[PDB]
Amino acid sequence: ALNEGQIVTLAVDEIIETISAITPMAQKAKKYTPPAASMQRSSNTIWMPVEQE
Amino acid sequence: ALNEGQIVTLAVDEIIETISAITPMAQKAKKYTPPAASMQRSSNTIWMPVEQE
Repeated sequence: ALNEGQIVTLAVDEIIETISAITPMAQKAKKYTPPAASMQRSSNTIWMPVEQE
Repeated sequence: ALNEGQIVTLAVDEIIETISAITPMAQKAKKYTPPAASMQRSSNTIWMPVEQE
């Protein structure tokens, strides 16, 4: 028989992909970026009017 | 009657073709071949990284 040094190999190239998550709600909801310079002086707040009745 | 020499006939090229088998699962399965030299000095074992979280 052949008795020799043993090694432990790891295959960094082959990764066992396990998880795949979808994010539809964050894609449907709209994104807005108010001007940062005005946001800083306000408390990071914008006020929007509501439709009048 | 007619006592003459007898023969035994084997239709060699006429095989009966009794079996048909199919292999779906091993066809659908992945097939991996690591480097052989590194495999020998391991216990025929490779470690594979899992996707990080």
